[PDB]
Amino acid sequence: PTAAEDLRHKKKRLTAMERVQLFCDPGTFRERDALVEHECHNFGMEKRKVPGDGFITGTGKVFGRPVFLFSHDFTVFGGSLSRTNAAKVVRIMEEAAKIGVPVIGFNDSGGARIHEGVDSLAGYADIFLRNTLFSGVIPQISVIMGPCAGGAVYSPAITDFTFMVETSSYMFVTGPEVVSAVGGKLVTKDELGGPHVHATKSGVSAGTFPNDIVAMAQLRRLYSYLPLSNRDPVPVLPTADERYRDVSSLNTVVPTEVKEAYDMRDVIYPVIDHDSFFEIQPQFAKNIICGFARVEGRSVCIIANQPKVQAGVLDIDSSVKGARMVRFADAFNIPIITFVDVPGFLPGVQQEYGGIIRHGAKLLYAYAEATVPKVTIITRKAYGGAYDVMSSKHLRGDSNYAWPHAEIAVMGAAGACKLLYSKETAEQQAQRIADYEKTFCTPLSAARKGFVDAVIDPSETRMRVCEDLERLARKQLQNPWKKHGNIPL
Amino acid sequence: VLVANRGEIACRVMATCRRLGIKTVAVYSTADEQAKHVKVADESVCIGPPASVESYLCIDKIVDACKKTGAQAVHPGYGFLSENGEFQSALQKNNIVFVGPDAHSIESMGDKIESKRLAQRAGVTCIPGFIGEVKTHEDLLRFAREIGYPVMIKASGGGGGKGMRVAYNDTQCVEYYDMCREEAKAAFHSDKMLVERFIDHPRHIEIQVIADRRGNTVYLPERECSIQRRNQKVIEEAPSVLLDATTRKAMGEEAVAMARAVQYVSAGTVENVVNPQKQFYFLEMNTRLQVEHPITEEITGVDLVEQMLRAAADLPLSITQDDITINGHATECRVYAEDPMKNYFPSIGRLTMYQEPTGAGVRCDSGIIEGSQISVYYDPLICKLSTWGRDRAECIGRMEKALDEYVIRGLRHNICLLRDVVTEPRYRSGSITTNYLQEQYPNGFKKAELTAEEMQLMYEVAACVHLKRERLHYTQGTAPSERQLYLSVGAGQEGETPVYVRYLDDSHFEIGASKHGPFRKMEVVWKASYPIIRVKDGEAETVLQFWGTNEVTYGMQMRGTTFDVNVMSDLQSTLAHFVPITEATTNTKQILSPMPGVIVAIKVQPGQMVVAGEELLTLEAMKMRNKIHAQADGKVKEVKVKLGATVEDNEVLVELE
Ligand SMILES: O=CCCCC[C@@H]1SC[C@@H]2NC(=O)N[C@@H]21
Repeated sequence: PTAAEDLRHKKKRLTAMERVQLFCDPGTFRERDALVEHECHNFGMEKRKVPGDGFITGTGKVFGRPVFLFSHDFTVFGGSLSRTNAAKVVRIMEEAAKIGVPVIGFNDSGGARIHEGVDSLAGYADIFLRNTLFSGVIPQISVIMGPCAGGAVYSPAITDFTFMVETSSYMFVTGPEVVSAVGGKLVTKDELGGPHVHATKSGVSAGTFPNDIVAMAQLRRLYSYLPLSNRDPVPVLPTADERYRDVSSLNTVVPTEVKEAYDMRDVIYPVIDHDSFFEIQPQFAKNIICGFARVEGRSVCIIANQPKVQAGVLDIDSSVKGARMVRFADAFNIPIITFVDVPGFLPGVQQEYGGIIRHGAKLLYAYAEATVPKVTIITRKAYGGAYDVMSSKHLRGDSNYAWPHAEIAVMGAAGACKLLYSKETAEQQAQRIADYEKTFCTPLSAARKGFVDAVIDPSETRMRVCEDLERLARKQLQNPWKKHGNIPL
Repeated sequence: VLVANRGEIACRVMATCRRLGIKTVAVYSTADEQAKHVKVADESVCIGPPASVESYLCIDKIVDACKKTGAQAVHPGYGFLSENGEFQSALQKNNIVFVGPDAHSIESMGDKIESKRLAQRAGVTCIPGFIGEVKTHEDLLRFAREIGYPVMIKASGGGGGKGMRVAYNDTQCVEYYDMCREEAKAAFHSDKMLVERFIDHPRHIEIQVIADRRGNTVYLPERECSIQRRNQKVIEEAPSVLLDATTRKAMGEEAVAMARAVQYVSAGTVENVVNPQKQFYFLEMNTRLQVEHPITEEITGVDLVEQMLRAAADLPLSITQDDITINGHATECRVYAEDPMKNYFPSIGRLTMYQEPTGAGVRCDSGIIEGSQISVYYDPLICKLSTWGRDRAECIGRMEKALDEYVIRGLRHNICLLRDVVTEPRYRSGSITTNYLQEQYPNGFKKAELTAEEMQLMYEVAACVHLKRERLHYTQGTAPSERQLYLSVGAGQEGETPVYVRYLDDSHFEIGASKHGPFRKMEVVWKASYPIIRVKDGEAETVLQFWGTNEVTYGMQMRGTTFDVNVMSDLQSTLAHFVPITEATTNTKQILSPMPGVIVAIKVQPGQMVVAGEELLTLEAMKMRNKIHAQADGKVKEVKVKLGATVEDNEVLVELE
């Protein structure tokens, strides 16, 4: 019996129920509500009632841990929401708020249902309010499998992570018809809101998958990292890997020349456990890396610069990416580990015309507000305000480390030499820049002041990180009483 | 003593001293501050920039540096400027030991010419043939019949293989002489031809020699260097199959006789060419310390390093030809960073992501430790894998097994070629030739495929690994123990093979066709997220490797080759048919610079060939030199952006057409 799904598969596409079956465990899905009708009675809609009413909501179970989910249905009315569709979603989110369980939704709606009038707006508003209230209480993940237009786009935005499917998905606020009507330009749906556009240009989508099957397979892996609720502790899984594994290849990663580049992944991979990195937003703002990883069987958060791309310089997009990652990680009590290599901020008129001052402050706010244990490692250099922003010791950092060839200075040697000698005799470059770099572009001064705990061999990083992360397991820090902060938007 | 090399041999020397209780010193270049031989040494001194000239080749630095160690002797090594006069002269200026042969023998034998003179000095069965011009076809036929050889027609003034044709009969002799005279008159202005005993099919047998400054000269057992690519050898073996004492004893005696002839001290080695009729040809003799001796040392125990350093002090050896014997045979291979399947593309500048050497009853000499890199201006050799044995089958099987346990990550290599060559039944037949490689690899290189049972075993191991890694993620006792998987390699699911699994213990399963099917109870032992995977069904034993996965596709290595097996359940299998398979853009067009900057260095030339992975140029921006390369293409048609063109802004630096 394979009835009524032949029409769907013929278009090389899967069904909502099949997606739900693929996500959860083999036999642990219990559909909650299945016999519900729209009761519209307008515009010749009194007929063609549907039992499911276009939504599939259940409970399910992943890796032995509970979950909640819902999936849109494209065959029935195009997946449009109504006064009645939104009730099921509201009930699921409320139940997942009472119990410490997350929510995952597979969006496929074609837009609002016009035949209901303003009831669709009512349902949208209720879903928006539930998302707003419960953000930071239970993790929310959203996946977009098909078209997603109109005002329905906003609820995925408030969710913590949004993923996209490559061939047959798109998302935008207004359709290309209106764009043609007002501006006069003919742009296709994919050219407007395709997965690539949101992966590279707008920065909304947190990832892209080639197929639905791969999407489910990796969504399970992502779910294996998250904590169940706000009050539950960070999960710890058994692992045969051990902190005594030898990592001596880190002694040679940093080149002896100051103008040559290297890949920061060569430093990230040895420290964490084998094959346990899940990069977030891999194709957007490549000069910074963010993602999840495990250290001795417990999930941690990774944020590191990359001198491979644009000399590892902070920017607007990198600031937004890092700020969102830090805020989410702190909201759910996940340790943060950072690797620092920054020469400063990206210079340019477009930057000031785009508001670098606002955006660069977001990362600093996220780092200063955080109360989870932090570990910082300075590999090569840290200059100016970039050193302050990237989790400096003064921002209530727990432990800070440096490598023997690091440099921590106010600015580059040339600018310091220029400002320290206004009209000093010519040729001052040769006998002053070298001396200043020798005397003050070294971690000795910063260690004398007390800004780094110790200068360590690069081969001891795994040992030190495991020791510190084990000791810091029970830190309790609290901020002054506030209704909420006022972050620079 | 101080060494002069920076490869595996240097480590070997600083290792022989262990027993000899000899403190050692090792110099290095700037790039090699993290080489193993630096830390293995007792003392280290820098020799300037790592370019070859200043590095080690800078005699002045080296000889000058030889004034602080106190060492009364200094090894000459085997590479770089080893056994050199300009160097021997300098070391005898400061009156220090050379730990090597004497000058007169070295210049008398390593010289390109007059080697034939020493050869014919006592004849020593040197190249045979009519020594003179053949002015008539009658003379050519008569001298061909004299020895009935394949003629070996070669020009008197020609060299390098030009003007040579192989004649098997008299008519072939006449026709090939007619072609040879026409070729040589145009190419080398000489019509003078010579006829010599051509070899049916060569084996390039090599005979080892050792000696001493006092006496007790000994002949070491011979070796093999038949396999050769681009005049570089790959696989070696000391006791070749075509070994008769009638020849071999005379080979050793004649090698020793030639030794005292030029009063050679530190013998290099003797070269020969051998036909199925058991001949020998002493010429192309070597005067350098060949490092293929590990094989001989495995069949003898004759520590060449110890004996030569002992002879460097004017003492006789500790061994005589009377006790030298054979305890089996050994196989040795060389591991290159040369990517064979990709047109022998060189892969350099890649530190070892992570590597582990095979150490099961085998020997490995290498200078590349974990976290080490290979520059372009050096030898791309990785390791020198040699395994002891007594029987061909025994020694080979060992190599087979030892090849699969060599984990190399971070750069390519030629291990697949070595594996395929060893596994070939032609190689295990017993005899080979010097044209063996290109004879068995006509068009490029193509690795041999898998039989049905091997692919089935790979499927079974993949299913076991999938289940073992799956059980890790589950919490407490809420974990499964049995599934039914559908494995199919390839993007089109070629050969869907249903598989079961039961996981009766930690490292035991009950693999079968499906439910209610007979079970076999194999065994797999693998640490999560690690490379090596040991699996043993009954007696058979296999070792596979685990590269990575994306939870639907598994990257597993079988017989030194990468595959991507798909492990999916019933639902995933039945649904993967209804999935779009888009084709990525195949654009052969101009390449643009991603970001603004300055071009300071260029690598490729305008309108010539380009291959994948080749660096093209280097922009420098905000104090940082990048290096955009050629992802993949055959050639280009474009106009180069000149040096110092601070324009960029996503311009067309190179245009591919
Ligand atoms: O010396 C002149 C240019 C130096 C720029 C150095 C890098 S570029 C972006 C960042 N901003 C700075 O002031 N320094 C760094």
